[PDB]
Amino acid sequence: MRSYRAQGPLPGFYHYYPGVPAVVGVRVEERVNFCPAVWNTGLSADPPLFGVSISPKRFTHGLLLKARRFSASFHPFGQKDLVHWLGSHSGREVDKGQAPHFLGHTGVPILEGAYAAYELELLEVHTFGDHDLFVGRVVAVWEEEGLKGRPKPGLALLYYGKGLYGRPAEETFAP
Amino acid sequence: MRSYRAQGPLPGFYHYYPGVPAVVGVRVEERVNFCPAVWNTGLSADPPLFGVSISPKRFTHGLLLKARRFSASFHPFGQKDLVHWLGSHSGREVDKGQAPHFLGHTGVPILEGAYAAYELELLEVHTFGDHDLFVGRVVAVWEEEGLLDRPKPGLALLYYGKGLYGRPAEETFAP
Ligand SMILES: Cc1cc2nc3c(=O)[nH]c(=O)nc-3n(C[C@H](O)[C@H](O)[C@H](O)COP(=O)(O)O)c2cc1C
Ligand SMILES: Cc1cc2nc3c(=O)[nH]c(=O)nc-3n(C[C@H](O)[C@H](O)[C@H](O)COP(=O)(O)O)c2cc1C
Ligand SMILES: O=Cc1ccc(O)cc1
Ligand SMILES: O=Cc1ccc(O)cc1
Repeated sequence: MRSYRAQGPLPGFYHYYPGVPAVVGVRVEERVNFCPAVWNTGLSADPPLFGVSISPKRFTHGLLLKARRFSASFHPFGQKDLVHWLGSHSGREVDKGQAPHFLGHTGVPILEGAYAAYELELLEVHTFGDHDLFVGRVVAVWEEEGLKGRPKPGLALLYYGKGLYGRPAEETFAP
Repeated sequence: MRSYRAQGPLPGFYHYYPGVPAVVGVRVEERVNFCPAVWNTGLSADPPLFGVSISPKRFTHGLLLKARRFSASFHPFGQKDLVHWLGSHSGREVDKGQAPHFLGHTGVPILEGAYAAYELELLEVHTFGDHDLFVGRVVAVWEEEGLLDRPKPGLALLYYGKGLYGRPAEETFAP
């Protein structure tokens, strides 16, 4: 097995991909923005907490800090092009609010088409190097019925990094 | 789309699955332990930071706090049974150190068969509800050149939650 010591940022930091990119929707007054975050993870079951790692360079970062509420939405492979688009333009230059969406119970914007989504209340923000982790408490749940709560076979959009997307294979295995 | 408000822990917390389970390797003196963690994510590129979220209930948790160093290793679909096994028994009841493995540059144990692994130095630990986030700085990188392009198409092990695994589909897309 090849190895090297770290001397700075890695030539590629993709060894732990693919991952589901969570689409993070945030609204400040009338302005709605979305951006994908593949750096995301469950953080607690009881109580239910979920985190997104967001660069202070994103227009979304400042919006999270103002609103202190957001959505995290999980989309099917069929929306790879829209997801990539949201991840390739900034709300500083284009109105991503025109992407079809709806407002949740807490007034957070949820991108239409997802198989599931959380409404979150921001609890803490932690700086770790060049991104801040936004830790949200799940206060509502959206679920597209028909897709134990686990998303259906081959449905989930996967991101591999550097503009490359996939989906899970249809076959599953339960040891 | 169905929705409900959260009233406690969710009926299932799998909406954001599947993900890659990181195998978390830890060594304290002579004792070596391994624990899968599907709550994992990148947290910074420069410097390179990687996080794993670990219940205080895992044997591994105490070992991390003593060692303050650890491996995170990423395994091909072929090692699904062994990954699951490491995830369904405790170092309190079996010597998981008998799993074939090697010691890296910093002394952390790395589970053999990985297509990639990181040696990490523990930087910070944060409590979020019922798990602690271990934030490590990547100080060395292992790569199985033959198994990577990232894992090569369909290689990656995916966990969907509650004993159900998969792998990515071979076909990818880059718009
Ligand atoms: C699939 C995908 C995953 C992404 N994940 C993240 C992430 O976890 N963190 C982040 O800061 N940016 C991430 N990005 C970059 C943002 O999505 C991108 O910079 C976006 O255009 C920012 O929009 P904004 O400036 O309107 O907030 C990702 C992009 C893509 C395509
Ligand atoms: C696929 C998979 C992913 C897992 N992810 C996590 C995780 O992110 N956090 C956690 O605390 N436990 C997780 N677990 C549970 C531990 O892997 C499991 O409790 C293991 O028995 C702990 O071993 P230990 O007591 O020796 O540390 C996971 C288990 C499996 C099978
Ligand atoms: O996976 C892609 C990615 C892009 C920007 C980030 O800030 C983090 C991850
Ligand atoms: O997805 C499985 C899982 C198990 C235990 C955890 O603590 C977190 C996730």
